[PDB]
Parts: sequence; C-alpha cells; structure tokens
Amino acid sequence: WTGQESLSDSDPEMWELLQREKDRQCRGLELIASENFCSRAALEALGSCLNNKYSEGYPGKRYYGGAEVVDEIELLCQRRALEAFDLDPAQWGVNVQPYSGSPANLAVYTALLQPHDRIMGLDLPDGGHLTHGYMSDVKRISATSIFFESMPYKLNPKTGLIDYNQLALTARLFRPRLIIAGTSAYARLIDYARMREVCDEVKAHLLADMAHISGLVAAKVIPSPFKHADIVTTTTHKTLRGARSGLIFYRKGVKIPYTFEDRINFAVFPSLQGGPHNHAIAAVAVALKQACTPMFREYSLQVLKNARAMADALLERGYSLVSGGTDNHLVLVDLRPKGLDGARAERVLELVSITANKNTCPGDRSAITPGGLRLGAPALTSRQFREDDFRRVVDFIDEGVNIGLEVKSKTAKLQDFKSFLLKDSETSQRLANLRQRVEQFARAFPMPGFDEH
Amino acid sequence: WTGQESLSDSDPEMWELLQREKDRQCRGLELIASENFCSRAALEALGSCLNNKYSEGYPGKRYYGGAEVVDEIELLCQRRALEAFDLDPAQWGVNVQPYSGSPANLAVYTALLQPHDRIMGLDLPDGGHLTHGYMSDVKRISATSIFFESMPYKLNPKTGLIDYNQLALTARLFRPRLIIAGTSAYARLIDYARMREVCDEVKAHLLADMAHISGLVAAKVIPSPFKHADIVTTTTHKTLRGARSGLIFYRKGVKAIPYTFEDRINFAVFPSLQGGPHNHAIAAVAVALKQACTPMFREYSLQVLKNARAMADALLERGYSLVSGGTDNHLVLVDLRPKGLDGARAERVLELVSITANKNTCPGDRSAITPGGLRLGAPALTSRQFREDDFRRVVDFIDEGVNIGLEVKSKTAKLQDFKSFLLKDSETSQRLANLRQRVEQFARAFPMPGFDEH
Ligand SMILES: Nc1nc(=O)c2c(CCc3ccc(C(=O)N[C@@H](/C=C/C(=O)O)C(=O)O)cc3)c[nH]c2[nH]1
Ligand SMILES: *Cc1c(COP(=O)(O)O)cnc(C)c1O
Ligand SMILES: *Cc1c(COP(=O)(O)O)cnc(C)c1O
Ligand SMILES: [Ca+2]
Repeated sequence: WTGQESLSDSDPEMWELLQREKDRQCRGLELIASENFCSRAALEALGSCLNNKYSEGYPGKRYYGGAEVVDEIELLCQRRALEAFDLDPAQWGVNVQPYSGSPANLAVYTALLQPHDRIMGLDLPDGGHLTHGYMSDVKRISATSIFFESMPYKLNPKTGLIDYNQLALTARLFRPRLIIAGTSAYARLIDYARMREVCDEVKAHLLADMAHISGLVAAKVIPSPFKHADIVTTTTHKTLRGARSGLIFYRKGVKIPYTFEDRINFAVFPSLQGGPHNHAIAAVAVALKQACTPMFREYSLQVLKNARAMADALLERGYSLVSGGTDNHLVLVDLRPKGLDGARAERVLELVSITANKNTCPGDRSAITPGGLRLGAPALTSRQFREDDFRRVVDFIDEGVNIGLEVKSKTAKLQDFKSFLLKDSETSQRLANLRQRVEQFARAFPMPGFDEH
Repeated sequence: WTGQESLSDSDPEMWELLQREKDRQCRGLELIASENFCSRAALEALGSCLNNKYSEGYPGKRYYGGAEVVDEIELLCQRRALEAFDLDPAQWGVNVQPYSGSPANLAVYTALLQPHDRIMGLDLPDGGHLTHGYMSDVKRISATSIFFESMPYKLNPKTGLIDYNQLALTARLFRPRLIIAGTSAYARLIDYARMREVCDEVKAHLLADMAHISGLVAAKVIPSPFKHADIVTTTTHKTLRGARSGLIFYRKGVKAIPYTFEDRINFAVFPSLQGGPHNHAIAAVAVALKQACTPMFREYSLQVLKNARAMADALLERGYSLVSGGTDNHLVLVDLRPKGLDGARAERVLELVSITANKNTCPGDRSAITPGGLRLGAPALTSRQFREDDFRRVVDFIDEGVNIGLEVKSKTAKLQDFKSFLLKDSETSQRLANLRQRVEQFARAFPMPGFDEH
C-alpha cells in the first residue's frame, strides 16, 4: 500500500457511484438556482495535497510551523477575493476560511453580537435563508434562533417585494443589533440603500448575505451590496462557480475606526472552526481568478438574459411569475392559477430529469403545500445554454406541468399522485418518453469538470 | 470557456503553489501528530463532480430532488463508518455531514444541551481541545465557552495522567450535563470505564472525542471508547488518513424506553447548524473508511504504535525526559525543561531544518507563556513507510536540532533574540543549512501517498 493507487482500482464501488452521478448531471436539466458546475481547474486544487496541511491561525501568525506555501495561498485567495469584488484593501478585508456559507453567517453573529442579541432577516417562506433566523410557531430551527433572538421581516404579498416600510416600522420596535439583507428565493434586487437607512436609524449592523447573487455582483451586472453593507457573507459555490466554501468581507480603516477585522477573524478561529480546509481555499482562489475575467462577465450577462428568456417564455405560455418577472438569475413561478402546485410539479419534473424546487408563494402558509416553483439559469448557462435553449427548457417544463395536471384529475392525495406516476403504465410511459427527450437534449451540451467523475 | 481546462494551463500561479507544497511535504519530516497523508483514491473523490450537488437533509428525506446517487454515497459512508469501528447497526448510528472536527462537537452540544448548560473537558494546556471549552482568565475563547458553560478538568501534575479523582470530586460540585473524554496532547489511554462512572453518578452525558486516535481505535490496536461512551465524535483526517471532515456516532435503540440521540443529533447538524453537505468530502471519507477496515490498516496502526514506542525509547536513551514516562499511542510528549530547553526554541530550530513538530505545555512548566515541551507524532511518516530505525534516525536529527537549540540558548537572551540568532549568525546558519540538506535528502527517498505532482 502506497496510497498512490487510483480510485477505480482501489475502490470500484465508490468509482461506480462517482460515474453514475457524473452521468446524472450530464443528462439532466439542472434548474436549481443554487446549483452550478465547478471547473476542472478548481477541482484539481480541491482534491490535492493541500488537504494534508494543518494551518490553524492566519498567514504569518500560525500555531504550527511549515506554512510558508499555505500562507501564500491564503494571502493570494484574499487578494483575488478583493479583486473579484473590486474592493480597495485599505477599506475592506476578507476572511477565506469559513467552511461554507452557513458557518460564515454564524461566525459573523458570534463576532459582533452577544448571545441572545437581536437579528432580523427575511422570513424563510418569504425567500430568506435558515441562517438568517428561523423558528416555527412550534420550535427553534436554526441555531441562529437558538443562540440569538431573531424576528423575521416579510414580503408585501401584493407586489412580491420586500416590504421595506414594514421592516422600518417593526425594526424600531424590536431594535435589532444586526439586520440581514440577502435571499435564497427572490427574483428582484434588494434595496441595500433602504436597508442601510433602517440600520443607521436603529443603530444596527447591516449584513449583506449575497450567496445566491455573488457572481452577478463580481461581474458588475447588478448593483453591489458593498456600497452599503458593513459585512458581506457569501458562498464560493453557486454563481461564483467554485468549490463549497464561504467568505466574510468586512470594512476596515476609518468610519474613529472600524472594529470588525479582529472580531471576525477571532470568531472564525479560534472560536468556531479548527484547521482551515486549504484545499478548498485553493479551489476558491482558482474560481475567484476566473471571476475577474471578461469570460465571467459574459457568463453573468448570459445568466441574466437566460433568466429573462425563461421568464418571458413562461409568460407567453400563460404562467404567473411572483413579482411579475426577474432582475436576476432565477424566476419564481406561481402554479396556483394553472391548477397545480409546486410539490406535484417538482416530482413530475424530477422523473423527467429536470431538477427544480417547490417554493412557497406570498400569502400562503408554511404548512399549506407550496404553490410555486423556483427555476434558475446559472447551471445550464455554465453548460453554454443560450436564450433559445432556455425557451426549449420551458417547452419541456410545460409538458411536465400538463402531465402533472392530468395525474391530479385522476388522484386524490399527494401520496396518491406520487405512486401513480410510478405504477400507472400510461403515465409512466409518457414520462419515459419525455425523460429520454430531455436527456438527449441535455447530453449534447458541454459540462465543466472532469469527463468521467 | 468549457471549465475542462487543466489547472496547470489555466492558473499557472496556483499550480506552482500546489507543486511547492507537494515538494515541501515530500522533503520534510512531518512530526505533527495531527498530520497525515491522504490517499490518491480519496483525493480523486474529493476533487469530483460531487462538489456540484446540493443535498440538504438526509438520505430519503431531502428537500431537493435528483439526490438518488448522493443518497447511496451517504448511506455507504454511514455503513462503512459503522463497520470501521465494529458497531452493530441496531445499537449505533452515525452522521457523516459534519464539515470538520470542531463542527461535529458544536453540533453535539447544540443537539443535547440548552444554551449555557454545563460542560467539562480536559483543560487546553493539560492536553485538551479548544472545542472542549476554553476560556482564559481575560475572555471566552472557544464558542463552546460562549454558548455553553465550561469548567476544565486537569492532569495530576505528578503522574502526567488525567486526575480521575479530582474530576469526580469537582464534577459533583459543578454538575455538568456533558463531560468530554478526549485529547490533543496526551500520550496515554483514557479510562473510559472511569469517565462513564463519573458521568453515571452526576447524571451527565459522556462524549468521547477520539479525533486524535480514531485510526488506532478502528485498527483495534488500542481499546475502544464505544464500550463506555454514548456519543463519539471524530475527524476523518489525522489517524483515519481521510479527507478533512468529521463524524458523529451516537447510540440508538433500547436504553434500559429508547435512546433519543439520533433525531436531536441529526436535526442539530441540519437544519440548525449546517447548510448543504459537502458530498465530495463524504465520498472521500467513505474511501478512507474502506481503507481502515482492511488488514493493511491494522498493520499501519501497529507500526504507528511501534514507531512512537521507538521514538520514545530512543529519546529516553539520549537523556530526554518525557511527560507521563512513555506512550501507549501515536505520539510522545517531550519535556525539554529537564534538558534545559523548551518548546518554542526547539520548534523554530527543527522547522528551519524541515522538521515540523509542536510546542506543548507540560505539567512541570514554571513559566506559563513559553511552553517547556514538544509533541512528536508517528502517523504521518509511518504512512511514508517509516519503520523503527527510520524513527531512530529522525530522533538523531532532532537531537542535533535540540543541541543547536541548547548551544544557541547559552549564547542568547530572550525568545526573539533566539529566533534572530538562527537566521542571522553564519556559523549557526550553515550548521542548520547542513542539517537541513541531510534531513531533506533522507526524507525525499521515502514514498508519499497522493498524486505525484500536486
Ligand atoms: N429556499 C429554500 N427554502 C427552504 O425552505 C429550504 C430548505 C428547507 C428548510 C427547512 C428545514 C427544516 C424545517 C423544519 O421545520 N424541520 C422539521 C421539523 C421538525 C420538528 O418540528 O420536530 C421538518 O422538516 O418537519 C423547515 C424548513 C432547504 N433548502 C431550502 N431553500
Ligand atoms: C483536531 C481535533 C478537533 C478538530 O478538528 P478540525 O477539523 O480542526 O475542526 C477536535 N477534537 C479533537 C480531540 C482534535 O484533535
Ligand atoms: C446557500 C446559502 C447559504 C448557505 O450556504 P451553505 O454552503 O449551504 O451553508 C447561506 N445564505 C444564503 C443567502 C444562501 O443562498
Ligand atoms: Ca449594475
């Protein structure tokens, strides 16, 4: 045993699993707005000898020795992070160690707040993220809601937009120490200027959690939360198209100085994390360098055009869009006027190799079965899909919905619907036909990564 | 742009750096007891398309679709984890999603405790981990100490062992909900029978954080925490030799009326603390867990014990004192005070000759700010096919470092003077540059797990 044997030789059962997942990705139409396809170059860094190095601490300030090279990598990741988002290093710093987006958020909170201090975020069914505080009427769900005290803010159901007026009103009463501007299921641009005014008024830090939109921000195809936020968190996957990891950006220098840097860095290590995942950090550096190029601006422009094209294509075929359209990378479809719901559509589409998400619509409860569907452009755009290809994706979705409708008029409950798609031979064949057409279409497009895994 | 271009072609700057680090790992003697060298097989999984899949939730209970293969990979990683530690599926479960060791511990605490509930763990300078609870006298340091209330137990400073008497006494008073049996710098086996007695009396949960010794426990070359603990956490790197990730094992089924760990532990990992699983890590971990079930790994681990034994016996036989007198595991705690030096000095000398080891605070330390010891580990170099005579020769290289360290301590005043004297003084430079060249030439000749060039 050398530990230099190939995976296919040494673990054939695992190698066969990688190959099946590779085929599924190649043959599927990936419309999950948080999905993307990582470049080979980034994955080569990710599965590298950088996994082997413990480097607790920071560059030039490590616990263990032998970090000369790892220090250069982390420092380079830092520079490319600031360059990607066009940040003056006198005015901004960045921590590149969070293990993911959720740890990046928890580290911001533990850095700046005391246990049980107050946070406000977009409610989860209104399109916010678990890590912005989430508790149900029954219990505390996010650790954000356990260690801190959250109160959500809401959409205006009339417009499908964030109700900035109700946020202002309600923040005056609750008096949060931290307000989070950022979304998981929102088709529009956040009024960061308005968020900032509410924060200034109640003396709260503004956190922009730009995970979903970070690549669009890097490419300068939408306005930057960095103009208004104190702290910006993000994932490095999603629209940035890197390995799974996180980033915390913070202001530094004069506001009387900013005091985020030392607190943020201490919270990440030693308070929360152990050894940095240097292999991830390297992969992120690779993706961040990719994000500074003309190629990536053109990619991000195309993502917007494709989402528009998908939105327009849906409108023409008689669908309703929550907020009436999109200004970003995803669209929110309201299926209730069509007579179907998200849980039904999602399952039908899954069986024809189209992966989308059910999505709560404004006004409905976090209890009633979701009336909507979230569809995203980033992943397929990475496979060189253009506007005509997304029109074709919408054709396939429509057939999916129409099958979904017919199965609904023959079934009672949700579990009836789900096993009827498997058992009933006439509908299972109509799905088999659509699946094969979807996969023929999808397989012809290029796919970032390695060929076979 | 396809995203199928090579790293060497598209990012030459980064590729350079991967090669410099691969070279640094090859030419050095890696004596940090937390380090190891991951298999190519595992790295191939880690740098795969599994990075691309969002699979929040658990196998068969995902929030998004298209997870059929990722479900099987997670389930496989579970079964392989249980098999690696010889656990009955009816009596144990395992969560394979923690992003590292620290997240695995925090998730146990948030799963089983309320905020501000009480925790006890071996004090940090007495050989425990940050994540066991660590405050200084100035401030709270670990998040473990911010969100929960930690009181550290200690070593008996005569024996260098864990004072199981004081711990039983002090735990009757503090009333912890959770006591942690685990170490980062302890050369001996832990009395998990005794830990569980203390936990039974005061009605606390016993957590075994075996990160450091998980390979040794899988190999069955030391006794298992799974006989006495109801919760076990580990890294998947270190002695398991996998990718960076973590595991949480927990008891399940009938207690005496069921155990209720499973549901709380899984909920704490997701949705409470983490987001999307790192499926590429989960797969690499599964590969390494397969490797740990094999006869090859038992021999790897036996050789780890023997190589630490041989490093220990060799150090004793050159007139070095060692904390606790010996080792029953993968490392040796070297008290450098009775040889008239200390950790900070030794570490910086050894580093400049491509030997990487750790500063370590010993019981007999009379200052509290510069430690008087050195942690030296087997697992890494053993993975490179080192045997007892190779470790004797490492010790010989160390002895020359320590002796340059002793010979520079008598010619210097403070610790920052000591550090400059190494780089600045030409006779000490080229005595180090000579010792380095010989260490590198010795280390290079041994094999290295992973890819050849990155
Ligand atoms: N955009 C977006 N929106 C989402 O909602 C979402 C999710 C699911 C989030 C989520 C997870 C658990 C509960 C929860 O309530 N947990 C369980 C309750 C247990 C109990 O009460 O004991 C449950 O799922 O029933 C509620 C919500 C993943 N990715 C997402 N992306
Ligand atoms: C190394 C270690 C950890 C933490 O591992 P990371 O991957 O750095 O978070 C936790 N517990 C023990 C006992 C350890 O040795
Ligand atoms: C995806 C996302 C996260 C969390 O990322 P993970 O890597 O899954 O933890 C946090 N916040 C927002 C707004 C997100 O979209
Ligand atoms: Ca713009």
